[PDB]
Amino acid sequence: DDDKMNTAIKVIHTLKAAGFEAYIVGGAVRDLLLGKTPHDVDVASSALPQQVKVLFDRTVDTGIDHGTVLVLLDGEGIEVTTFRTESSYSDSVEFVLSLEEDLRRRDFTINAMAMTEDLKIIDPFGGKEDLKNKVIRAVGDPDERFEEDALRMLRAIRFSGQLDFIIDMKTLLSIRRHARLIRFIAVERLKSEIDKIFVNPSMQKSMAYLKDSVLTRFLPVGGLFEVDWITYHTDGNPTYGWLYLLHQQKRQFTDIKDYRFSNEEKRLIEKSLELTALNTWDQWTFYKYTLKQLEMASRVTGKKKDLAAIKRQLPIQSRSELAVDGWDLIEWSGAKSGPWLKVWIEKIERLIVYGILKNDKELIKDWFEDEYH
Repeated sequence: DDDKMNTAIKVIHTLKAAGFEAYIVGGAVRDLLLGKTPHDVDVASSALPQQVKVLFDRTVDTGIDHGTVLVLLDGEGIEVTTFRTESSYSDSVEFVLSLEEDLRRRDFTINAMAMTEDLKIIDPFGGKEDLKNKVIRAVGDPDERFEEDALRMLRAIRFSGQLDFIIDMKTLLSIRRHARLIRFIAVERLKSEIDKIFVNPSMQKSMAYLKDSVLTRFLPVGGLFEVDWITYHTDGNPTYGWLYLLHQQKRQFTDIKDYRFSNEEKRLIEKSLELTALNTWDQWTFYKYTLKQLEMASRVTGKKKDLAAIKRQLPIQSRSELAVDGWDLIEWSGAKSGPWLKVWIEKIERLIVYGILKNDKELIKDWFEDEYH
């Protein structure tokens, strides 16, 4: 935020005092020229990774093989990457000696700018003009950029909504010709880009481009993204886009399971879908489902109830508060432990959640001894 750019300027100054070239590069330059505050600030340098580690007290060496060292300084983290090009196999990183060799194989012209310590902008590919005209355009030959990393095709879509830009005609036609190549991309990278689209502004533009680019033809279950997105308003959670997608089509979670959801995200989607299929919600509904599930289900169905208050006013919040357990029932019934205990604990739990039976051991005992015997 208010400290990342300053810290990167310090990093650059330190790299240059050791005789290396260093520049701000990529998204930070784009954001600076748009008048936004960069979320990430990357530095490109002639220094190799181990030479960066010599110059800074605290570094994180995860991306070393790819040329990247994270520098920890003044409470920020600045990625320092040696000049490099990378290529993706259908199943490779090459360090280079000049900045321009690095820049000419980046994805889009607005991401292929560098800025010096003295605020001079190095813009070999017209990023400044494309930024002013709000155009996402591939650097150089779009066919080549997309053959290098087919995920860039979907990233163009994501950028169009993130920035409210159009996609350059030649670039878009190239995506259409190469959309088949999306099949080689790990579904985790695909899901990460789609999650961004779902929470970004102008997502209806992004979704139209997704279909227009032919990507929906070849994405995993890609045709499912061609719903009417007019009613969609993000709540800041990408999961709500996937739920909105399924709800519009009356489809179930299994239809999108190729994207490898976490067990938590899968549960939120399924339990929310179950809620949208329930005709009436009562105290049991608010007791058994989480508030996040009730809220997401209400959002896709357009309701605007005060869900938190209904849940808050139930007699109890969870099984933890129940005043009896299966061992009480074993005592009172004189029967051996078995699956029957779950049936009868739930009977008692329902009577308590509906406020019929008091949550009190002796009163539950009185009720149980009457109903069981």
